[PDB]
Parts: sequence; C-alpha cells; structure tokens
Amino acid sequence: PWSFKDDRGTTVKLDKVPANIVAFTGVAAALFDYGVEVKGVFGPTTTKDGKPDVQAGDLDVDKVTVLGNEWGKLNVEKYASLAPEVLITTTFDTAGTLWSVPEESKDKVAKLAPSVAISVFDRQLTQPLQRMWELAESLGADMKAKKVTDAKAAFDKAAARLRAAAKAKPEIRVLAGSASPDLFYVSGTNLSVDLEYFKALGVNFVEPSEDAKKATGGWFESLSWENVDKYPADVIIMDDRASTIQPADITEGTWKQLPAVKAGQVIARSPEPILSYDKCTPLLDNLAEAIENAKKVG
Ligand code: NA
Ligand code: NA
Ligand code: NA
Repeated sequence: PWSFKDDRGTTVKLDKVPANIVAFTGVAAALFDYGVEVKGVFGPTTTKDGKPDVQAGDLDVDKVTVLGNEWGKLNVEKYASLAPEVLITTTFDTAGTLWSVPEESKDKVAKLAPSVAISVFDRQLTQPLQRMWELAESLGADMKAKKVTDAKAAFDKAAARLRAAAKAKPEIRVLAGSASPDLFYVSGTNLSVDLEYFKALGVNFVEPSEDAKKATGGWFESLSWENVDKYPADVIIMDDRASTIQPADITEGTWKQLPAVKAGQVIARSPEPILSYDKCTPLLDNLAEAIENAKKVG
C-alpha cells in the first residue's frame, strides 16, 4: 500500500506503489535522479533537434512516452492508454493548480488518476527539494544510495560557495530576466523558489517595486525592449525554458548594448528547477561563479 499527502494537503492512497507514474517533465527528471522511473511525461521534453530539453534533466527521452512536448499540453487519449496510476506535477499558486495540465482538459485528466502536487510557490528552494525527497522515498527510492547522499553533500557545499561569493562581492547586482518577442520580463525574488533561496544566501538582486509587479500579482515586471536598461545590472540571469528567447538569440539593440551583456556577464537562470539536489547544485555553482568573477559594470 502507498500513501502520500501532497502540498495541497490531499492524501493519495493506492493499494500498491504506482508502477504507471505520469509526471510533468521536470518532476520526472527529479524522480529519475533518485532512481524512480516514470512511464509518461508532459512538458518541454525534447528540443527541435530531438535532444533532451533542460527540463528533462537526465531522463532517457526515447524510453518514456511523451504526452505533450511543451507547457500546457497533454494528450488525454494517449494519457489514458498508459493506464495511469498517479499524475505528479508542481504547483505555482495558493489554489494548487496543477502545473502544465491543460486548463481545457484538466477535469477529464483528473478522472483517469489521482494527482500529487509539489508546491514551488512562495517558499525557498530547500522546501520543495525536501518534499520531492519525501515523495521519492515513499515510492521506494533508496535514499541512502551513495549517488543520493553525494548529491546532497555537494548541494550543501554549493550553497556555502554562493553565500561566500555574495558576502565577498556585495556590490554585484543580479538581474533575473526572461526574453520574449513582445516583452522583457524582470523577476523579483519574492514567490520564486530559486530566487528566494539565493536572496536568503545573500545575493544582491535587482528588485522591481511591488507596484511594478502588480499586473502579475507580484511575480514579475513586464518591460518594453527599449527600456531594458531601466535597472543597472552587473550579472544577468536569463530564463532557460523552451518558451523563451535564449540570450545568444536576442537581436534587440538595447539588449546588445547593456553593460553586463557587453562584458559577457550573462548566464542561465532555471525558473523551474528540477527538484533534485543533483540538478539544483549547478544552479548554485553557476551563480556563485558569475558573482565571483563579475566586474561592476551596470
Ligand atoms: Na520509445
Ligand atoms: Na523505503
Ligand atoms: Na574573482
């Protein structure tokens, strides 16, 4: 018998540990690092050359059944064909909305199998990391495997490295960005699990006012591309997800003129961390390295 109380407070109870797990791609990726296999995934999974998306982590993308290959896409008939026993995903709000389960078919999807939500709303990264760990352990993963304990040890060291970098270089201003054709979005730290944790470790972020973020209920500010120099920044961390324009591909002239861009002080941000200690370690090391070696340029 298997039971798990999720971050909505809902307890799923099944007569045996589910063999037919379907998960958001990034959740499947986290589970994979603890030795838990999933049967189906939905989300950014492969890129247009067939390579694994960043959100697929170390998943064997050929082996799994891909039900949707972008956010908000999940073929209901194909899902049903997997004899799904549980659906696992993240949640980004108070309501417990199941992330990436299509709004139009979410009721049909719910009929086929119970769901488990792990919240990545308004808390530091360490919380959903612990809750993903608990979920994996409830599914029979060996949490005392060398690979798992090594990953947790490395994460802790990386967190210490970032704390030291932020304390050693207090002048370095970090801007969290995401590019689209219409708009350049600047995230504040509040509400995001990665940025809340990085802030708690002492990183100096550019913070749009609450007033500037109110159109998204506090998540981010939308800027016209001509106003992307509004906030002076030394390091820019850019959204890496498939829905967004990657920094190497941005052609807008204002972007190209930013001091941090000219100095080569742009790195990746993963606004949807894969919730394993393994996949969150480079988030910490990458940011620490950017801060360690950044010049003040903004
Ligand atoms: Na296959
Ligand atoms: Na166990
Ligand atoms: Na340095």
